[PDB]
Amino acid sequence: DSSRRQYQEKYKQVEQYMSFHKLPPDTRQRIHDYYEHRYQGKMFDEESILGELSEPLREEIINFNCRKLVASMPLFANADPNFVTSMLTKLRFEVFQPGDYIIREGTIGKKMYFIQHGVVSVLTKGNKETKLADGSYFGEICLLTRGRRTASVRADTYCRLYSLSVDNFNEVLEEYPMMRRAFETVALDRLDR
Amino acid sequence: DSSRRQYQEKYKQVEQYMSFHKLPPDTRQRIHDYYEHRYQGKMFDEESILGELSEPLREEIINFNCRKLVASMPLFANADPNFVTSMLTKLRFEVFQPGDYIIREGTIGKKMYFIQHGVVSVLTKGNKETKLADGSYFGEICLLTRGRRTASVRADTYCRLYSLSVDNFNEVLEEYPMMRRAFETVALDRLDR
Amino acid sequence: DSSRRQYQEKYKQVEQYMSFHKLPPDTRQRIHDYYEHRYQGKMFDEESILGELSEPLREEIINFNCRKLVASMPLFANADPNFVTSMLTKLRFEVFQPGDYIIREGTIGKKMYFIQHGVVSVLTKGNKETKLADGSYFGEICLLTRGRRTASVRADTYCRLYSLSVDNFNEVLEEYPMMRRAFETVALDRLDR
Amino acid sequence: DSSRRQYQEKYKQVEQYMSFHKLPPDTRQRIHDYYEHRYQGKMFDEESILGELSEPLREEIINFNCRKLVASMPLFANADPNFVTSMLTKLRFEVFQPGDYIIREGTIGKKMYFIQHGVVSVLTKGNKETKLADGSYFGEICLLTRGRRTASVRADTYCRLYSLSVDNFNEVLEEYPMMRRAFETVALDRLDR
Ligand SMILES: Nc1nc2c(ncn2[C@@H]2O[C@@H]3COP(=O)(O)O[C@H]3[C@H]2O)c(=O)[nH]1
Ligand SMILES: Nc1nc2c(ncn2[C@@H]2O[C@@H]3COP(=O)(O)O[C@H]3[C@H]2O)c(=O)[nH]1
Ligand SMILES: Nc1nc2c(ncn2[C@@H]2O[C@@H]3COP(=O)(O)O[C@H]3[C@H]2O)c(=O)[nH]1
Ligand SMILES: Nc1nc2c(ncn2[C@@H]2O[C@@H]3COP(=O)(O)O[C@H]3[C@H]2O)c(=O)[nH]1
Ligand SMILES: Nc1nc2c(ncn2[C@@H]2O[C@@H]3COP(=O)(O)O[C@H]3[C@H]2O)c(=O)[nH]1
Ligand SMILES: Nc1nc2c(ncn2[C@@H]2O[C@@H]3COP(=O)(O)O[C@H]3[C@H]2O)c(=O)[nH]1
Ligand SMILES: Nc1nc2c(ncn2[C@@H]2O[C@@H]3COP(=O)(O)O[C@H]3[C@H]2O)c(=O)[nH]1
Ligand SMILES: Nc1nc2c(ncn2[C@@H]2O[C@@H]3COP(=O)(O)O[C@H]3[C@H]2O)c(=O)[nH]1
Repeated sequence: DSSRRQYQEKYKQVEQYMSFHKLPPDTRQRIHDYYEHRYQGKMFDEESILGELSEPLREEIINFNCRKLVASMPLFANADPNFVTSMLTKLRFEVFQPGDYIIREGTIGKKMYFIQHGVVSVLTKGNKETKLADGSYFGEICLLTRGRRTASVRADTYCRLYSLSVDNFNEVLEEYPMMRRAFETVALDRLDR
Repeated sequence: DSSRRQYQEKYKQVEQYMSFHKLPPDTRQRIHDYYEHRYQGKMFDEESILGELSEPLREEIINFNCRKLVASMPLFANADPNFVTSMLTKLRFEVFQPGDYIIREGTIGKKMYFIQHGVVSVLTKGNKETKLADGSYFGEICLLTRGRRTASVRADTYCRLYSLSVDNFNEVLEEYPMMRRAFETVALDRLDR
Repeated sequence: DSSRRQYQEKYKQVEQYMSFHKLPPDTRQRIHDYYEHRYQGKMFDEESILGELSEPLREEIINFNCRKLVASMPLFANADPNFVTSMLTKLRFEVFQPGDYIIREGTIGKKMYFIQHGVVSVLTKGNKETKLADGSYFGEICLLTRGRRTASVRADTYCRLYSLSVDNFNEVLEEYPMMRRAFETVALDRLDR
Repeated sequence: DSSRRQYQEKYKQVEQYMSFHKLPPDTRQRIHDYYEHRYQGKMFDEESILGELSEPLREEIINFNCRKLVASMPLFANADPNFVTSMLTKLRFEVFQPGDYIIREGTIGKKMYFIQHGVVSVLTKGNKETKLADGSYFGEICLLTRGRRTASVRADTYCRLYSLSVDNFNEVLEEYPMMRRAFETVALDRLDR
């Protein structure tokens, strides 16, 4: 753990930031708890390690680290393993906090999200909200037809998510375009209900 | 206060540069004062801190940091908080010196500006000068017309500004179509006199 | 050698990485081995240095550095000195392990490959496997017709390769268009066989 | 100045690179010498200093820094001074050596060059050499006709050049369409002689 050092070195930097801007005690509570959930004691340049290795090693390594997330992922557990690997290599780990608006209706959407751990409300205007939890995913609609978000999605609890940007989503469905209808169908169901 | 030391250390290399170049006394006094006024003893990797946090937190922090600018701005007076946040996250801090031309008539423009603090004169070939100060904005005409600057704008005092690029303007206005009218109105009234 | 130390220090970071993710013994051995072949005890910023020099110097160097690769290389010998220089400057060094799939049939190809040192099996579906080594190249067919990979290519031994992106490939034949044919020629004997 | 430090540190790193790849004594001499001419014992990060100041300061600094260059150029003689500034802020300093081909005929050009100090020979397949020096420029033809290099341009002496990319070139001219014609004039003159 020299990555224990970094966490502290970098959190010291954030306390001087909060100081300098005199953020209210609540806000500092949030920043601090987030930072704890997100880095969980440690900071490292994961991407620059993987950057140093071959593509196959990256793929092996990523598959190991994510075999749990995958088995617990309806859409991956079931799919061609190569599609899975390619999706996995493009996933960015993200944390959100109770009450956070992950997607705001009307926005232009740049990411879509996968639920590793957490619960989330999907709020459309005029109707009862619905929920999504571990295993599900949202935000694919705007990725399919560039466009304004169709619903707001608010974290109901701490959420550990993996995002996928619009470019990477496109890159992947270019690689595995047989997999686009699978997202289209889901978009479609969601849009009529 | 490593921020304090970073500021003495960075101004040292600026002291280096000025020397290796024989910068006239006048110039080097403008640079030093600029430096003092813009960094004010403190030099830190703020964007690097902000980048370690979630979007929701960047929003909460920015909204707090800027609550006084927002308060001083007729444009945000009665508006959707999300529109406001959206605007804030795309503004960039700038500082100009007495005498500086922030905008020249007849030029291609891709930036507008929101005055946080200071006083600016608006010059038009053939007319009386007017002035603008805390809370106002300028350079929206060009962003609307996509043509050229219809007037020059010169700082009368040290100005603390927040610029906003045309791409950013249009994106925000895409998400918040109703706010396009606010800018047209102010532009037109400005042009009707 | 100061950049012996680099290798030695960065690898310790690779060590913390494998520990943190509890990677299988076989995976760790594989990484240890890859990192050993790829860097040979020595890590330093190449890009950063060639970056500091003029283009003509960069070219004087790459030509010298790679004369033995060029010698080994049939397509180069009878080609323009300038074509050879322009290709070298776009080549990226990449290492594969025994067993690694370099190219997988059916994938979208964005790269082709020249073999400094390696042996590689070429496996077309339901018919006789073939090999390629030092001097040879593969992955050309795809960059030629912007379609899918017509064979898989697996690495028999450690493979020291120089890759070349589609954009880059395109760039160069658009400059020396005489030279496209050479690839087309080697592509077509391969397709009909 | 730790920029005398940087220089040594960065130059020590070139040496290790040179030893490592075992470059013939002549190649080493040219590297060594380029480096001395290009950096002249000092290494700092210009771009990041100017990067910490306002646009009007950059413009004042540059206009000073380049008054001889400007003085030296017929082009800039009776030019709208805001156009000179616009050109100036987009020039990148470059060094070349006796014998360097700055431009090879037939290549696809993406830059043009303004001679600060140096003599260059201009070679046309068939015709006789001519020479350009302090205060002249070359490379514009390709920029005006997004096409091939109509001539080679080799350096007779050490040259201190300022290059302008086609993007910046097309931007300055978008801003100043009048000026595209000063360039066409010379281009045509040079083509028809
Ligand atoms: N703790 C931590 N995780 C990171 C960092 N950068 C990327 N990650 C990844 O985010 C993942 C979150 O879940 P894990 O604890 O499995 O492993 C983590 C890493 O693979 C970092 O700086 N700290
Ligand atoms: N419109 C809509 N979106 C839903 C529903 N249930 C889940 N979602 C997700 O909420 C997301 C909000 O942003 P997108 O429009 O990008 O994609 C939407 C869907 O992925 C639903 O019933 N209607
Ligand atoms: N003083 C200072 N401010 C910075 C720096 N980098 C970014 N900033 C931001 O610029 C802002 C200027 O206005 P504030 O004083 O409100 O807060 C400042 C910071 O939010 C820096 O290096 N020094
Ligand atoms: N033309 C004009 N512009 C004004 C006036 N008062 C303020 N401005 C601002 O000055 C700006 C000059 O740049 P723009 O034409 O982009 O946008 C203009 C307006 O935002 C005015 O009375 N006339
Ligand atoms: N050791 C090392 N070599 C590199 C790197 N990037 C590019 N290279 C080059 O790739 C070359 C492969 O063969 P060599 O080991 O002879 O020399 C190597 C370097 O010139 C790097 O990060 N480390
Ligand atoms: N189709 C085919 N490709 C071959 C053969 N031998 C080598 N290759 C190479 O294998 C590569 C696989 O990827 P590509 O189809 O792009 O390009 C192919 C060729 O360069 C062969 O017998 N048939
Ligand atoms: N010494 C040095 N000069 C640089 C560097 N980057 C840009 N330059 C500029 O290159 C210019 C060459 O001519 P001058 O010596 O007048 O001024 C020099 C600097 O402004 C660098 O890294 N080191
Ligand atoms: N064709 C031509 N080019 C010249 C002559 N004198 C100078 N040049 C420069 O040489 C340059 C080579 O690159 P370009 O063709 O882009 O632009 C050309 C001119 O700017 C000349 O007499 N004929």
